[PDB]
Parts: sequence; C-alpha cells; structure tokens
Amino acid sequence: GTIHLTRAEFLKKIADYENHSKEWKYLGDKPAIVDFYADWCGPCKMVAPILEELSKEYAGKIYIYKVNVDKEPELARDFGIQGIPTIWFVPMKGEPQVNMGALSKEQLKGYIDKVLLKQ
Amino acid sequence: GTIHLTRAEFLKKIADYENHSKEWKYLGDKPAIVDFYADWCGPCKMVAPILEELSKEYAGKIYIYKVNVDKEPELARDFGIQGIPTIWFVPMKGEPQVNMGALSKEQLKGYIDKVLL
Ligand SMILES: [Zn+2]
Ligand SMILES: [Zn+2]
Repeated sequence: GTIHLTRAEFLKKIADYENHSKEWKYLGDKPAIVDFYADWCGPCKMVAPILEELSKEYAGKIYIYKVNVDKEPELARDFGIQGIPTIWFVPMKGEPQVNMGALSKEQLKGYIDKVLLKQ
Repeated sequence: GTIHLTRAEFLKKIADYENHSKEWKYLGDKPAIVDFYADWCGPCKMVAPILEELSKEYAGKIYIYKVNVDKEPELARDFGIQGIPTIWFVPMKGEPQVNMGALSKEQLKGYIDKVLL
C-alpha cells in the first residue's frame, strides 16, 4: 500500500534536506592576504605600495588580493566589513585572522610569516 | 603584484561562501511519489483510493509516500507548500516535479511512466 511519512523518516528515506550553514573552506593553493579597501580611504593609500612590495618579496609563496568595497558591496556586506581598510590573513587551513585598520610592513610581515606560513 | 577580486572571482579563488551549494540528493533506491495531504482536504478524499490502487499496480517499481501536513508543519513550511493537495514526483536523479491540485489515475500513471521511469 501507500507508506506514511514523518519528517524524521523523510530525512532518511527521501532527502536530508536542511540547508546547513557552510563551513569555512579556503580554495586557494597558497595562503593569501585579502585587503578590503576604499578610494576615499587615507591609510589605504600609504599602504597600497607597501602591499605591492610584499607581493614581490613573497611572490610564489603567497597571494595578495585586494577588494574595492565600493565596487563589490554584496561581498563587503556578506562579510560585515566596517573599518577601512579591513585586512584578512587566510591560511591554507583554519579560520582567517582579521585586522581592523592599517598596518606597517613590519606588522604585516609579522602576520604573513607567523600566520600565513605557520612559521 | 597584487590581484583585485570580484565577488565571482572570490567564489572561485577564496571561498564559495554562500549557502547556495545545497544539492537535492534523493535517498531512495526507487523513484517515488510524495503526496502531501490533510484531513481538511476535500479532493484528497477521492485521490487517496486511487493512490493506494497505484501502490499495487506499481509495487516494486516505485514507492508512494503520504505526508500529513497537519502533523508535520516544519516539512510543509520548509517546502513552501502553497495548498493541498500538493504531489511530488521524485526521479532517481534530478529535481522533483511538483504539481499542485488533485489528479487522475490517468494523469498520475502519465507522470509515473514518463517522469519516474
Ligand atoms: Zn550573500
Ligand atoms: Zn526545517
């Protein structure tokens, strides 16, 4: 005959269907920096060059990504960006570390070595 | 030097972060009809007997399930049940075809032979 179904049975017999929150999973093949910036941002200007430099000094070893929050509002919004710049240090495994505000080449490297490269 | 990212590139190279990856992964070993019904539902009354009949005529080839929306609110709610009866035809792969409103032995068999098998 016809079979009667509880939500419980439904999960086992039809579909385990709830859209469970996705766990953080980095897809890059190298550690990376993610720099959320804007053009009306002050420090971001004195920092951009410092970044370009580190992108060479650690070329081959890390990626440095920049995101213009104005050109990508959905993304910035999805990630609760507030202080500018907002800087992300993303390792090949584990949660990103997030630093609200500007940093010096020294402090940056500190995070690049200690966090991106598990030094 | 530094690489700029769009959101779409972000999804490729950083994290595919949104909850938009969920895939319908049917769990049965045979195609199935899922019938949503309720006691307050008139047309259902004449749809039930048919379904039972079809359960036999097609035994072994398909399962026919019945869900009582009154006793399973979350299920109804979660799937955006608009009215009763709603009927699902669930292939072994691919998304369920959903039809609202009652049906006929002929129409059902139609969906059962074409869509399920
Ligand atoms: Zn979003
Ligand atoms: Zn739910």
